[PDB]
Amino acid sequence: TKKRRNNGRAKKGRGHVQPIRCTNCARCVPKDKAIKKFVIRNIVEAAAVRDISEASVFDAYVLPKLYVKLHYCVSCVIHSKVVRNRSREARKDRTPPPR
Amino acid sequence: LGPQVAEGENVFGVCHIFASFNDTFVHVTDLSGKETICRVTGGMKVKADRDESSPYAAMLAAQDVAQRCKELGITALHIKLRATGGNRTKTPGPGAQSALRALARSGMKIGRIEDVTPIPSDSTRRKGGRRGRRL
Amino acid sequence: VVDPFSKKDWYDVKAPAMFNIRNIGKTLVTRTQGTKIASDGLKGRVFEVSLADLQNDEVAFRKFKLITEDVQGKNCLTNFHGMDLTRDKMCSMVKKWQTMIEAHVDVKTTDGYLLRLFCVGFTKKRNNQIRKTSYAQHQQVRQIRKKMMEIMTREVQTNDLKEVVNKLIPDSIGKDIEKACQSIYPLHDVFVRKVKMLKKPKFELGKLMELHG
Amino acid sequence: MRAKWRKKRMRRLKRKRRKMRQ
Amino acid sequence: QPIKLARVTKVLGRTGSQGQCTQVRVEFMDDTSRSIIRNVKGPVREGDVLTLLESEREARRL
Amino acid sequence: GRVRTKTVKKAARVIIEKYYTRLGNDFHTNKRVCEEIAIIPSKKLRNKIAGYVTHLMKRIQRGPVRGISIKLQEEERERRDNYVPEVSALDQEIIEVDPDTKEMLKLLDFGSLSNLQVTQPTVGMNFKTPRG
RNA sequence: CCCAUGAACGAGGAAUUCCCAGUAAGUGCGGGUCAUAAGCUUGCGUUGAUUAAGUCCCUGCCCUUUGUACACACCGCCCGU
RNA sequence: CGCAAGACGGACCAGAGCGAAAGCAUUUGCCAAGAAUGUUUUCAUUAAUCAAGAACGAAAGUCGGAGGUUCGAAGACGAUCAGAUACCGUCGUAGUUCCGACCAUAAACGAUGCCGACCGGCGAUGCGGCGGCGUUAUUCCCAUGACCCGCCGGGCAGCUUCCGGGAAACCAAAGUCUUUGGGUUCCGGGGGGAGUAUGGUUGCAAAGCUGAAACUUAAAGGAAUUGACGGAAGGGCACCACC
Ligand SMILES: [Mg+2]
Ligand SMILES: [Mg+2]
Ligand SMILES: [Mg+2]
Ligand SMILES: [Mg+2]
Ligand SMILES: [Mg+2]
Ligand SMILES: [Mg+2]
Ligand SMILES: [Mg+2]
Ligand SMILES: [Mg+2]
Ligand SMILES: [Mg+2]
Ligand SMILES: [Mg+2]
Ligand SMILES: [Mg+2]
Ligand SMILES: [Mg+2]
Ligand SMILES: [Mg+2]
Ligand SMILES: [Mg+2]
Ligand SMILES: [Mg+2]
Ligand SMILES: [Mg+2]
Ligand SMILES: [Mg+2]
Ligand SMILES: [Mg+2]
Ligand SMILES: [Mg+2]
Ligand SMILES: [Mg+2]
Ligand SMILES: [Mg+2]
Ligand SMILES: [Mg+2]
Ligand SMILES: [Mg+2]
Ligand SMILES: [Mg+2]
Ligand SMILES: [Mg+2]
Ligand SMILES: [Zn+2]
Repeated sequence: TKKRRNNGRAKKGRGHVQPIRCTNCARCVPKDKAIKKFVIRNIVEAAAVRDISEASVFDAYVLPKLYVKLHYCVSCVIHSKVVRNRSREARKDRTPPPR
Repeated sequence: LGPQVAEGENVFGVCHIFASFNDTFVHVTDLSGKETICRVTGGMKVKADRDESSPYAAMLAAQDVAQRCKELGITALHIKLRATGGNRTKTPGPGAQSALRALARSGMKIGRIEDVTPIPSDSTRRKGGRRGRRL
Repeated sequence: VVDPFSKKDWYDVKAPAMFNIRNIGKTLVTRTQGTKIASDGLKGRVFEVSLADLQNDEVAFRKFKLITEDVQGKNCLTNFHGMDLTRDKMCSMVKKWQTMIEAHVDVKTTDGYLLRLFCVGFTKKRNNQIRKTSYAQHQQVRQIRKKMMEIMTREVQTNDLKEVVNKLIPDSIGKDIEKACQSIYPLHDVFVRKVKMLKKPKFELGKLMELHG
Repeated sequence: MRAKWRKKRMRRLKRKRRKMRQ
Repeated sequence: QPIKLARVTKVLGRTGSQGQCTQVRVEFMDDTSRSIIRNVKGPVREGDVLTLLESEREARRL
Repeated sequence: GRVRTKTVKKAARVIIEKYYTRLGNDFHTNKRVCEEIAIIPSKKLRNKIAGYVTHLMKRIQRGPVRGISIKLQEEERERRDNYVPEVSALDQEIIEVDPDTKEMLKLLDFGSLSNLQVTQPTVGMNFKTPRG
């Protein structure tokens, strides 16, 4: 029995999609199938923000950000709880989680 | 023991923080980056490969580096942070933040932070196989 | 055995005259024992200085590579070696629902300096745009790329290094490109991403001084 | 037995048979 | 750093592996305008005073 | 836990709907009323029912309750609902009307209306939420 | 019952039990068993606290979604030499 | 700070585009192609599907050259384990790269032949054309670009629906089927033996295509429902849990 109408990927209208590598386990996964997450995070965490700002030499320096695109293979996404399993009806919802 | 600089002015050096998942490098060198002043690693502080990349070893290394640099007359530091890069991970290891905070609390003045990790345009083949690492 | 920092002498690094702030920092090097010369090891060095430090109230996401060419009396005489954009700013503009246009030119200045200039622009979204994406067609992309290439060529090849850096400090080339390509497709974040030095003439003192105030 | 490995074993047997009736 | 007091203004919740810490909001007795979140270990109620030896960390929200 | 069971709640609801006139805000009169009009074989159950009846009397005092339905109370409720303003809100000296509905009214043969004031139409055709 | 004799034991390793108020724990007393008999058990008073007003971290146990080739139901089913 | 050698074209990159399918992503130039749209051009049935026969055809593999960065079957070790000829780690051959000849196989998948007609809605999206206030490049001129509101046509799709089907999952085709006939190609007939033996044919080889029988067996199998279980994810509870 078919589980998903899109077969768990986003390949429509084309034959082949370039392989990419899982950032965790280094697995060859098609780019459309892979689970991608864009992380924008402060280089200095909120715990050390006060210490960094106090020890700075400039005024209103604004700490830099870090931009990383993580690509995960389905197994790693499930194991790392990035994505979860849902009910047969909840699977159809494509709306991103509120967060 | 160093440059003759007035009290209000601060001497500047750059610090390379290589935060891998095996250990952490704290490497202070000149603004040009050619002459080094202090380079001590997490492995030089903890005698256990487990803790080589721990925040504790990074904290100790940062404190040692900051003390030596203060003894050498540099009061302000330029921070550039690096991960393994290449085809491997791009997120810095756990020691980066601990080292940064440790050298902040050590009286060092902080310049401008930058993220310099090797970002390939399109690299070679990653080490893991087609099925990847299975542990 | 003996600490090598006792045998190392300090030196001061000076920025060229195009920048308001001349003193940029200090540099240590070993003394002159025989064949080894302090000046020789103090020459081929590059300094990565943010524009906020070189200028007074300029944007901080631009960095300049300054290379030293001569040393006289505890002073390092540096000249322009290149220009880059900071990693955070470069990563902050590449968004997922717009087209990114890039170009590069190997154009040489009047004073014999062969450069390579990289330019990046991004398609803008109209204030009343309802469509999520703002993509430019391939012909529009090629037109924008040609305009960028010709603008950089015109701006560089008719001037010398000093005037090129003077125009690069406030990014006049990017504003010119945004003005030019507005008819083809509106551009949003137009910048001269990277400038690298491909070739230089023979070292000549008189021009150096000139440059170095 | 997996079908792929069953086919592999059958191919090994065929190779032995072909080499034997040279 | 000196030792300074802070009055509890509202009990935020329970945190810890076994729910042993009360995460709380405290406003400083002298400044009276700056407030932070800290975890306090023991039975806490409205209006009691916690002496902070360190006084600039913030407990993680939730 | 002081959560009442369905026995208490249904008994109280029926008692209130049947004998609303005799009840009030007093627990000690309500419990006597309950023990007079009902057959509750336990004193504790009687007290629980009377307490919930008192709570519900207070609740109906400031409005309606989804469980109760008192026949006499509905008449007064619709009497309150019979509010009528002095001037109808639909009686307006001038009502604004778009050119399109003005044309529609003209096609209706009602183009001679005087109260209509033809307001200017919108300029920008931006009535859709951006997608993304 | 008496008189003698006078051992280990100086607070107990890994590991574990039971407990939220007249409670734990000290302390006796009754009932049963009982010709003779309580270091047991079942009840009773008497003296009377520390700490907590929380959480799923450990241990279970419930759900809910999900997978199954199980349905004697994972102590299942099942593959090859 | 430089030099070199090979590989690869990140982010932009989408349920977006192109190609008959495998497949296709740095700039620029050249070369020949191509669908759709536009059309009061032209021919005038020239068409649809296809035994035979042809072109192309992932990866791996085979002969020659060139090159060999990274990765890496085999192999040599180090760990883990009761054992590990594995999972993890170190090195590392063939290969991975280019050119020229073979190979013609994939879960080569939409597990859904191609052509044509009819049968519900809705919002988007890519290309082309047709309209329309009003904003932007501009500062003034028509432009033509970027938006905005519609329409038409061909596409990749999506949501919805008591169209109707179906064992059902589901499908706007998998509908217009006992109210059974639009045209046409391939192909299946309980499960094994078996895609095996044999013969033929292609190939340097590995192998490809065609392809049985004896014998054995009452089931094998598909969807869906309840339980039970899980080394899956979430909650909740208890001093025979914890704090
Ligand atoms: Mg197509
Ligand atoms: Mg394919
Ligand atoms: Mg638990
Ligand atoms: Mg399944
Ligand atoms: Mg069965
Ligand atoms: Mg690229
Ligand atoms: Mg044929
Ligand atoms: Mg061929
Ligand atoms: Mg091939
Ligand atoms: Mg090959
Ligand atoms: Mg070869
Ligand atoms: Mg290797
Ligand atoms: Mg072995
Ligand atoms: Mg290996
Ligand atoms: Mg086949
Ligand atoms: Mg098939
Ligand atoms: Mg269009
Ligand atoms: Mg138009
Ligand atoms: Mg369309
Ligand atoms: Mg039929
Ligand atoms: Mg066919
Ligand atoms: Mg059969
Ligand atoms: Mg044969
Ligand atoms: Mg055949
Ligand atoms: Mg099934
Ligand atoms: Zn993975």
